Amino acid sequence: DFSHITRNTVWGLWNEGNLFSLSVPELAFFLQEHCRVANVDPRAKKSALVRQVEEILSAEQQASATVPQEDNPHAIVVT
Amino acid sequence: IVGILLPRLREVAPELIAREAVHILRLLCSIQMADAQLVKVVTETVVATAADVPLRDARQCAFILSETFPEEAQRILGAVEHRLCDDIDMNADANEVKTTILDVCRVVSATCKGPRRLLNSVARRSMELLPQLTPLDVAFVLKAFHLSSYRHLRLLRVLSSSLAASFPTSNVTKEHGLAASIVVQSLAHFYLSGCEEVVVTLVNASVNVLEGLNLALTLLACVRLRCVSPGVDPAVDALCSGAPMRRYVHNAHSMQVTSRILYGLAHAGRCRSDEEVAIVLPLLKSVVRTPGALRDDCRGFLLDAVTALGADGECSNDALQEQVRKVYERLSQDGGK
Amino acid sequence: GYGRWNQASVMQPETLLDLSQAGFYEGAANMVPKAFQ
Amino acid sequence: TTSRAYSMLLLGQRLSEDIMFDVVQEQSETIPVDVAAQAACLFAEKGDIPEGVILRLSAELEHISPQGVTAFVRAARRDSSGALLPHYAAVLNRFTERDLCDTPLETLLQMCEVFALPAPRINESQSKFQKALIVRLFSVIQGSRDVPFLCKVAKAVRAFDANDELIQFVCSSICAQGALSECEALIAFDMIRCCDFVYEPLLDAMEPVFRRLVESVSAMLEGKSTINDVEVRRCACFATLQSEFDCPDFETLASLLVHTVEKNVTGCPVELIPSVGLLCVRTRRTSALYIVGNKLEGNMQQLSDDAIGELARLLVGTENLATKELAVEFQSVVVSRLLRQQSLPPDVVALSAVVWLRQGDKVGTIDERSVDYIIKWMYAIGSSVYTDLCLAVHLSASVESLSNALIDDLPRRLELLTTNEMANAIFGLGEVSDMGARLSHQLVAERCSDYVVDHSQEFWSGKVIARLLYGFSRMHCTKRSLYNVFATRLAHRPVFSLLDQEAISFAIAAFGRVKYLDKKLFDRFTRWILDHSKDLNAAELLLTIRGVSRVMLLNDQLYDDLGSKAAEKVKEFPIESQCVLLSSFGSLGVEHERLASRMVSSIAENREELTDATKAVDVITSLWSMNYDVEDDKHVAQLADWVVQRAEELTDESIGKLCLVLSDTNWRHVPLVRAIAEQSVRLQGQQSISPKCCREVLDVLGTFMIHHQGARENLSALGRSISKERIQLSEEEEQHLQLLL
Repeated sequence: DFSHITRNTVWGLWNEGNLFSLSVPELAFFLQEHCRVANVDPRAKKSALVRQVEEILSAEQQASATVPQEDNPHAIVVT
Repeated sequence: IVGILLPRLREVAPELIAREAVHILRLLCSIQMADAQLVKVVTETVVATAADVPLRDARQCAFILSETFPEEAQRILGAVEHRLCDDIDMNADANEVKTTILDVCRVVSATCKGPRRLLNSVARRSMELLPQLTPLDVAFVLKAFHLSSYRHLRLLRVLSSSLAASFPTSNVTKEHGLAASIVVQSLAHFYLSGCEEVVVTLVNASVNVLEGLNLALTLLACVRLRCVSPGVDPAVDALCSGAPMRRYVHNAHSMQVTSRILYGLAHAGRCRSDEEVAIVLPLLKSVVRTPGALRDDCRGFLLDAVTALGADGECSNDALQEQVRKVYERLSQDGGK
Repeated sequence: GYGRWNQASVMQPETLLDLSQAGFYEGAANMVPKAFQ
Repeated sequence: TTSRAYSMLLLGQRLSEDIMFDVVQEQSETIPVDVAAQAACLFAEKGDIPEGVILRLSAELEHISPQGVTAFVRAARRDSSGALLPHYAAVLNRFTERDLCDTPLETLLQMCEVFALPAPRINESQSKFQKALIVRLFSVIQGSRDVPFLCKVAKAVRAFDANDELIQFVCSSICAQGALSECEALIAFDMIRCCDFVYEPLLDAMEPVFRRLVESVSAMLEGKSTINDVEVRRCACFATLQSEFDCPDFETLASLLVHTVEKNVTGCPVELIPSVGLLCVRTRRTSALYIVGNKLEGNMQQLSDDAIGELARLLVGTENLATKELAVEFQSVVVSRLLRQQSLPPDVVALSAVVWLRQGDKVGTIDERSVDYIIKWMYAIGSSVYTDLCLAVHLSASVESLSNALIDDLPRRLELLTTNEMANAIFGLGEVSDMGARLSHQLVAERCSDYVVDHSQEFWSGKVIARLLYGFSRMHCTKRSLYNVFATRLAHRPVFSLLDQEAISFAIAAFGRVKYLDKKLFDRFTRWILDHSKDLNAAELLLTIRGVSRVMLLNDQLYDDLGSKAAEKVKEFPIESQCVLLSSFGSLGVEHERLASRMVSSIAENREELTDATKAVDVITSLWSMNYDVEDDKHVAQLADWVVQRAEELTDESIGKLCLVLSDTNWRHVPLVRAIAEQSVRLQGQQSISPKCCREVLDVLGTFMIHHQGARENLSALGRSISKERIQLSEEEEQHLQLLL
């Protein structure tokens, strides 16, 4: 579609659990430009595109946000 | 204010309850400002949510925009036809079913079209509701089957019999005058027999109160009934001798009525007696002196009348024949001469 | 009020409460971290 | 081998799992293109068409036989994925033509029927094909004089193709012929009813023949009664057709016929009565009572094959005229007819099965032959019959094969029925498939879920949405997409403000069964049910209290109102409903004195119907959690004494919970403590106890000062292993200790 849909917008929508409030062309553009997928059949409905976008976003997310609020031995650190 | 706010209407239109869209359309149509851009949106919403929507609201929405946009009203009625038929069949209270049949008959008559099953159900219900039927209710119910070309012979005969020439104090003024016109027009549209007595008593009771121009329409019906019902002939005589026509002879209220009267009078052969001559001659002279060219329906009616008069060899009055020739040249000048 | 209301289905143990919130993160004001001097 | 499969599919028969594997048979080239087309047709119903078939049909397409065109259009109309929509522009209805004036008329009829299939949930070529076919049909039928021929071509063009000018011409021609025999008159009535059309002179010409037939059948009664079967059959056919056409002019004849039959039911032929009863269903005639079935109790063995069809169609009508004896005799008759040749259409058999199933437990179990017949010829069954079967399969027990064969065609049946039928079928399958809850019922459900969330913009009814959600909830299909989308599609102003005491309780229960509370939507739901609360029927308070309590909503006014309403109506709730309604309040922690006081009396009085004592101890625990005094009136005492008397069905969890209740509440009542000790001993006797339960029973025994040496002895080693904290020592310290002691 156009340039208003960016990584920040999709990330916010994903974190608020409201990804389905988007049109099919928007999701297709996001997958074809941001996620850099090979090609998408211009026939898939909302569910397949949403699942693909969601899996790609979760797989490439590797910055842990949780902080362990517990004590644990066997951990070696040199700080 | 409405003109300024209207462009916002098309933006927030598909979020309105039907019970408020009714008042929206009433306000927009009472000032002739309503446009055909939000009407289609409201119609789409109503036809989409026809599964569960109060029938009163659907009837109101179908009736309100029937005058200007008929197709949307037709689609709205077709969306809830089956539910309306089931409601009009299974219901018990007389008042609500009476109001429903009257309103649906009015909608069908206004739109000049009607579904088959709904008309059948309305027919049987109107048969079951015979006692509470006011004369205007019967008039409108029979009018609905007119302007729609739907035949219910049992309904026609039964309602004509149940009319029974029962008038308020037997001196009805207008409660069965338009009803009389509807009756004769319907029985002429779907020709039948056995109604001679009802027809003649109704004509006798209505000619005294038929001062309206609808009498002319009745005349047409009467001549259109002369082919198969000879017994109507005296009533036409009464219709040719009523006080309203005596008053109309002096001044022609409507020239279209003058043309239709001339056609009916010619087809009835009423150009022989001296009274008939004294009636026709003012009309022909008025048509000759009528300013401007005749209207399309009007010029067609006078063309048919003059063709019939030329085919009518009974016209022996030389002054009348000369006047007919004058109308001939006047119509030719309207047509190019 | 149909469908054997007197036979409640066995409720699976793998059900944790979930909430749906819309517009929590979206907005021009809540767009980027800020700083002051 | 694909031709046999294609023909058997067109016959409406069911596939077998071996046939698909046989027709796969390495579907590569070196076969005619029509074979590829029919393989595509066969595979369209069973999932999406494979990509290899698509590419092979797009590549090898050079010339197409008329049967190939029929297969192509069938595959295009039946495919849900739209895989045939491309390459459908390549062959737009064969815009090159060469089909008309080149194929037999029967192929044109096949075209007409295949075009009647509903479209899946750029088109001007369709209009071009429609007008070309209209012209071709006009040309062929212009120069032929054969009444059944035109009648069947009118049946063909019955689909919405023209502006009814062709049917007008056909009616004008048949009226102009002027020779109207009874058979031709009946077939013309069939065409005019099928086309849903009205013509005046045709009715005028038709009336005298039917008047003569009705007069003869009236004379056929007592007096001048020379029995003739064909006359009665023709009269029955006319009555059947008029029963649904409802002609405004053919009404005096039917009224006279029914009036004649009603007052002189002495020896009229058996074939007549089913048709006159079907006609009596129309026009709201209650005189059909004490007529149908009154004479037709056990003599229905002589009915013809056609008679049984309208008999079934009548019985599946108003239930008031369906009795146990009538249903049993009907089932016997239909199974006898299946045993012989000339088998009835599957519609009649399926309707008889529905009639049997509606009765429920008053009858036994349907024959396996009827179930086998229904399983076969599955696709010949109409959508309404499918909905009836799905709605009725849950009202009787001992049905497992029919239900398993019932949820097998739903993925292929998605596009062939309206949304209301979808919701009704999904809810109807939500009671027996949950009893199944097998893995084979997952994938199907999964597929259905996807479809429902794709075309979710066509659902404009609250009741349909809520019933569909409840059906999906009673299937162990918990997701996030479906509920998220349908909690927003239901929040529209037009979609909302149309719910009334239903689709709110169903929706609330469906939401609370999967824990997907939506805040603002639930707020509006609570406000609505607070506004109109005094008029909620039973079996709906139970459906909303559980749903609103499983999502952890702590409201005071709403719970107060619901508790008061439930306390007012107590006799309607059965035993298990009482237990669940107590546990629902008990789970959160809210308290209501009136509800518990009024509701424990019924569970005390109907104590003997409990399955065992475990439910009793569960009720006692849930009552404790609600902050209700357990030392209250003798109803709790009766429950405790009943548990004591049958204290052999208790288990570890029940003993633990009861011990917790006694320890917390300080209940001195000893006989239940003695029973607990003895049952703990017996449970340990078969090594089916847990150390925590032993610890709890020892704890309560120690607190209440009861010796019970037998329980103290054998449970000591089990109870001490959980409470005694042991320091892990190395072997050197172990040997030092050995030296010490």
